[PDB]
Amino acid sequence: CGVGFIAAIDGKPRRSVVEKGIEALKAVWHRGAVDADGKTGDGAGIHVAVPQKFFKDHVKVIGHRAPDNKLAVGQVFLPRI
Amino acid sequence: CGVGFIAAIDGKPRRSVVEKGIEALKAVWHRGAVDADGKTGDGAGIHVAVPQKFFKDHVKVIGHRAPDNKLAVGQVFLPRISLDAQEACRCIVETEILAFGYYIYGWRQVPINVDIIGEKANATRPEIEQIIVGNNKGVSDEQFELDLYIIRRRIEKAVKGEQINDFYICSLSARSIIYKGMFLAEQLTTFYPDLLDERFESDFAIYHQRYSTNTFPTWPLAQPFRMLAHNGEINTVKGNVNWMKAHETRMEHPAFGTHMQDLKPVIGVGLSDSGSLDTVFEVMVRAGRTAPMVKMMLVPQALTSSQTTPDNHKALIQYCNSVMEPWDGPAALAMTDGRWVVGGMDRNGLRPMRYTITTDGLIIGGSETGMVKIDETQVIEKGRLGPGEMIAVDLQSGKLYRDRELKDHLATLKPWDKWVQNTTHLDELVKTASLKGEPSDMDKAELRRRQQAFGLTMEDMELILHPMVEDGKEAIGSMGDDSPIAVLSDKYRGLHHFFRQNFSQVTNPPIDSLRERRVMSLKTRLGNLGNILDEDETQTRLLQLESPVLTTAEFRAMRDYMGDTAAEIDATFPVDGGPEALRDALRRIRQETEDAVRGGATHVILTDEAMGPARAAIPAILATGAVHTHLIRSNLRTFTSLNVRTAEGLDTHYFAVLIGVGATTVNAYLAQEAIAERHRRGLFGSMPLEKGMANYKKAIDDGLLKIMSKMGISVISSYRGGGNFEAIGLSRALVAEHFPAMVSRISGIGLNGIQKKVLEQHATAYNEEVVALPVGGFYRFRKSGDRHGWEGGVIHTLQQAVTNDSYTTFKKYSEQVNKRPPMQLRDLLELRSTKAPVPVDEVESITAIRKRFITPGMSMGALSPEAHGTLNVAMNRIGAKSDSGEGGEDPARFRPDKNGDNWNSAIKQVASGRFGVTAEYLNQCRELEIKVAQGAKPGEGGQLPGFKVTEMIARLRHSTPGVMLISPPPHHDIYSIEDLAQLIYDLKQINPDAKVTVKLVSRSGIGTIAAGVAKANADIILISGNSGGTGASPQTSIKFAGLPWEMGLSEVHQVLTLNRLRHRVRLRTDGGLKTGRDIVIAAMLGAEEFGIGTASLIAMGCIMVRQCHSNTCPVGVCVQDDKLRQKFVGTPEKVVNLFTFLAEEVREILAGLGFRSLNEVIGRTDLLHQVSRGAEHLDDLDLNPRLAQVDPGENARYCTLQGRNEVPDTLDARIVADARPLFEEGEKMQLAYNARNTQRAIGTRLSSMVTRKFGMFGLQPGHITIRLRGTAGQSLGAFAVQGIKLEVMGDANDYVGKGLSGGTIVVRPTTSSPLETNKNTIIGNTVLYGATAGKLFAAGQAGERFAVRNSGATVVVEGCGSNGCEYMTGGTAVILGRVGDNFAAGMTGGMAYVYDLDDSLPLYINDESVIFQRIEVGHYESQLKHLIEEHVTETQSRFAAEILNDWAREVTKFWQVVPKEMLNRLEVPVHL
Ligand SMILES: Cc1cc2nc3c(=O)[nH]c(=O)nc-3n(C[C@H](O)[C@H](O)[C@H](O)COP(=O)(O)O)c2cc1C
Ligand code: F3S
Repeated sequence: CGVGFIAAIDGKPRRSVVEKGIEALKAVWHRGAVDADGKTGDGAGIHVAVPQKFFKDHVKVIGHRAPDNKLAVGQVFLPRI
Repeated sequence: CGVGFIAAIDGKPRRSVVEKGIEALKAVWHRGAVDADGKTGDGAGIHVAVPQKFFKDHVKVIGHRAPDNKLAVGQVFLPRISLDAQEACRCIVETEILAFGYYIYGWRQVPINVDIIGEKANATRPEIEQIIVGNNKGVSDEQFELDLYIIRRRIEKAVKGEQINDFYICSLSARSIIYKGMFLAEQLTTFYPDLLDERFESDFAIYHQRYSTNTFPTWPLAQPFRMLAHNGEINTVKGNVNWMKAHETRMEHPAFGTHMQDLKPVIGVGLSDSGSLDTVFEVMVRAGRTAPMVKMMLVPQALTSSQTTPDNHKALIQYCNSVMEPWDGPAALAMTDGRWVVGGMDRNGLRPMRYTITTDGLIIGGSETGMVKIDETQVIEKGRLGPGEMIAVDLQSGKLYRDRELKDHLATLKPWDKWVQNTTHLDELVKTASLKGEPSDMDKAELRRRQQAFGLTMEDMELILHPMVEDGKEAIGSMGDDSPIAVLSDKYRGLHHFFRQNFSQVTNPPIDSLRERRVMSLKTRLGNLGNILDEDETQTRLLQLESPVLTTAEFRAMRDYMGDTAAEIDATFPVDGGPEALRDALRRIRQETEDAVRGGATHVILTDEAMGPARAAIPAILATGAVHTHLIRSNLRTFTSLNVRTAEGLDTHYFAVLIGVGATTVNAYLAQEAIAERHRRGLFGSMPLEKGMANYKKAIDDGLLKIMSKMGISVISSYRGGGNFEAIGLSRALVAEHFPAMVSRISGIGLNGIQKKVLEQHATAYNEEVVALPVGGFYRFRKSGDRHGWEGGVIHTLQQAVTNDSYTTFKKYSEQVNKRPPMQLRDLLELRSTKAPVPVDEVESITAIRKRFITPGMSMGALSPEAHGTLNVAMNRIGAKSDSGEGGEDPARFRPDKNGDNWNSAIKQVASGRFGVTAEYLNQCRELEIKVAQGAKPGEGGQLPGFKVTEMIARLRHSTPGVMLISPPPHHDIYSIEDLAQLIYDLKQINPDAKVTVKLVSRSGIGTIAAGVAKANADIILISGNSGGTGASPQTSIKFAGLPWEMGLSEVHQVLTLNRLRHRVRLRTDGGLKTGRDIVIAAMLGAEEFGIGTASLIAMGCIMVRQCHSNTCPVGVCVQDDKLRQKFVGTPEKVVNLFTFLAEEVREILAGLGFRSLNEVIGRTDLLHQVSRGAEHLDDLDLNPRLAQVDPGENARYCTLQGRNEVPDTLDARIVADARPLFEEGEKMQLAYNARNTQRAIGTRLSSMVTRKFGMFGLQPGHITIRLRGTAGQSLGAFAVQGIKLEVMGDANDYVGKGLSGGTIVVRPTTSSPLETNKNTIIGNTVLYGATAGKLFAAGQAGERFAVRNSGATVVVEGCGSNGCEYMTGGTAVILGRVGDNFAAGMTGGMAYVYDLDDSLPLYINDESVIFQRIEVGHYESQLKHLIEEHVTETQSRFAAEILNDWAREVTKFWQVVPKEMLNRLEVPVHL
């Protein structure tokens, strides 16, 4: 178990932010619940800023025209059965 | 699968009832689906009476005082994971029960045993408990039950309000209890040991087991429900739910009271068809009616216009049909009110139900007639249940009512005769309306400008409109649809092209509208809706129409009858409205209609006659959909009607969609105007305008009936407003906002695209000077019309590449065919991998890929014998498999020629007509095939013109030369999934080496059907598309039926991989495959084998003439005459080179991607992307639904098993182990055994052994004889050959003598039975289905559809049922008893003799294609005499012996039925 955050003071979006976030997540296993099957966790999550360039390049590859303002994305969990 | 009931006639409880119920459940395991686990089931249930002494002793043990009145017990399913939701549920139940004043005695945990349930069904097992509630207020029993029902409903609502999952109430009543679960049928008394008690005694019991189509068990979905038990499926649930939502807003009864407000949403969410039907049944029963009356009102009889029914029953049926919409579909029901116990059937009678009366006052009914053992010296009468029949038991009075007595007892409560007279008709009003007020026909210029505004070309009036008025039947096409889809088109396609129709796969049978037409009604009622819980005369005072479509005069007359109570609404929007004019117009009209219906108006007419050069017309479909949905959501549709005036209706598919959307009547005036304008120019000849209009209306009605019958709906009232279509190319939001219940897997255009299209067409039509209608290309290729898949240059270069044998021009062909703009859904996909390319020489060889291509089946009636033989030789040369299609095949081609070329076929088909199936035809193949529906005409049987059946095809199909042959749409063998499993078992028993293939048609929901068929031990699935070829079929079924094969392929693959079943079956596709790119894409979607079809026809000489139905094809591919067959130039080398180049190309593609085998690509959907057509079309097609990638887990993505799926062995195994001298020395054998209903297909493997050893006619009759004592199973003696003689003592279940091929079957009661042989049923339904030779002598009455599709068999029975001797072709049938309605329907050959003593044949026979007369020739007397003598000798009957005794006076009681086409072909004429 554990909570943490990383912030750039000036306001640079940069890769080292996500680098250090993932590195921090990779160093918490000692507090978590040690389990037998080795695969079932108890819940984990990360929260970051939306990479406009990624989704804009994706939409371009689809064939649309990338807008100028900020694009929005939503993540959904739908039924599976 | 199976439902049944047991009842004590006098009504005294006894343990034997529950004991026999358990015993009956213990003997149904053979119909269900076995599993490798051995513990996993799909649902079982029993329903009995409350053992008052048991719970009273329980209460005594606890320490309380035993009450006097009857106690109440409720059974509940609570959640099991959390321990807090249980407390909330208990608190809710206790605060709701104590709110009425009853006293709670306590809870009880039911003792169970979880050791026998499987692993998957144990993950969702709820916590089962019981609550004991007593009655202290001294209130009567009926008020007690009413209060319990109200309490249960309010509990359900309150628990729903808090969003608690896994909560159910199996039953809450002081009369009955229900034990149901997700275990095996035989393990019921082990899971619930309570039933093993000596104190559970009752006077009635119901038992049920089901057959699920998936592998996800939900405990609250097991049957029986509260006060119902259903077997089958209901076809009309999407329409009945909406009409329930409309009937809810006016129903109320003084019995409930204020609590009525707590009962409004009668049908909740998360129920099956039977669940909703049960809820409606219960809410209607609790209001005062009885079980027989509710059964009559929900699933009524077929109101036949015959004199075989008294008029009281007719008034009753009229009332019940007028008050409520029927719930059609295959349904065998066993329901039970608190007092009555009823068992009944549906309208058509598709499922079987047989009962038995014992001397102990015990009635036992079920699906099979041998489930409960009963000494034959203790029965009184055996019977059956026909269509619409019912049998009831009154427990309070202790009486038993059969059909007629119950009808006469029910027709005495209310005087319906004086009530039905309140109705009025329209024909009388049209007659009294004198011919005045004829309005002037519009101008020719006006007519042309109005027709151009909708895009009507001239071929739409020269090709598809001329036949309707000239003859009365639609046109006929002879090739598949190779035109682009509506959204991908660039011309003006009407909105009605986006909607594809529906049909019924193995889950439901289609209905034959040509022969079984007596059960189809097109009545319409205006002013019909009302309170469904009242009894008065105001419920039958209304206006009645005989058809939904109307002419101009009838519409005007109806308008004058309506008067000032009707309100007309414009349906036009300004051309100068702007970018959002259509949405504003829709809102305007949907508000005006709501404001008008509130102001007293009872009739809404949606007109658009104001269309001019300044106002564009709203597409009628959109308008009526919006209005109907807005009236439904506003609780107003129950008050008014909805009449539509359109200026587009020309075809039969328009009115179908308009009625399915919700319109009541539809008026098309532009069509009549164009008809009059074409008649006044002298084009129809000497026929008046009135006769042309009558023929046009008749054609429209027949087309509507045909479109309605592809699904199984027989009444228009339940089909209206159900949304029985699928939208392709329309946005999800639009169809979810405007249309009741339709699915659109891929989004499409919104309202802006539609507005652009309509404005463009309106401007083109009204802003320019039009001189004539364009030629237009939609059914034939034109340079100005639409584009086609098969153009001229493409066929030319393909024939060149195939003939000259050079790969370069084949590459040019592929380039030219994949350079065109997008036309199909597989054009928007883009192949993109991530690896490094590899050389082309190292991928798998061509033979290893050519061995994966198959040619589909093409009947010998459609194709010419030369082309079929050429294909069969060409496909057997490289190692691939061919297909013979329906219509049989030449037996002489069963051997290789001297040249080494084998004309045989590797895949034989089993169609619905069974035109050439025998015991030798099914032993000459490596893989069988079950054709459920064809890719071109889904939900219909193949056609063949009357001149295409030459003498060769006549002797090959065992048919009459020069008669049109139309196979029945259903199979009469596949009425449900367990029937399909039985048929697969039979096919796997008759051929011990072959595999069984099921062919399906792409549509929505095919995933569940494919998951269900995989459990039926099939191993090859074939998903066809909507663009497949055909021989002869209507144009509407070609253009407006089916879906692209991508949907079906992707959906079936995903569903199979989701249920851990993909590793058991193979997948195969066809339809529109031309190149190697399509093959790579299809293999990437999940297929493993591929079909080509029409391309091979082009490699042999086809030039896309589309005139195969006319027998005048120029090249000589699909012909039957000689002088054009001589022009044939086909060559097998052409097909070989085509397949070779096709494999070369896919090798090139695989090399370019980076893989080395097709096995590395199957299922890898992640290698596909969607590319847009640009930023100028603005079509929002989203293909992610077909790009979803489910992960298999451990198992592979394809079939990883060798050989077919094996099946258990029946009795025949022992026979093969005993009759060894028969095969080793060839001597006579006489065997005796005991038969049971758990042993299917007795005498089938032995038939295969005999056929392989000696042949079909190699042995003298009676060489090996077998004697069975006891009720035999299903499909007794199927596909028996000459030399085998089975003799049953007892009775047979069903499908007896199916596909007989020379054997001999004899069924008779046991020697010590006290039964009149000619008054009891002894065999089931579908006897001698598709037989070709043999004999059969029964000593009882047959079931329904007796002697269907007979070709050469001889049968003598002492009775028959409904629809008997249907579509017979040859043989002789003697019937010593009564027959049912519609006898001898569609008979085109043979002869029949009926022994009529009540002089009632002229009322039951179907005098359309046959003639019935008296015997007048001694030659035809000797035949009957010898047949009856042989019957007496074989079965030792006493009735037939009596008839043979008094022959002189009994010869004068026989009617002879002879077909009409066989009056001048017999050798001895029937006349003098
Ligand atoms: C001339 C012709 C006759 C056909 N006859 C039958 C038939 O008798 N039974 C059947 O199930 N399908 C029949 N079909 C349909 C094919 O089995 C297959 O579904 C179709 O040819 C696939 O279309 P495609 O060539 O465009 O891939 C026939 C097709 C054609 C063109
Ligand atoms: S389209 Fe048909 S009619 Fe002959 S030329 Fe081709 S097979």
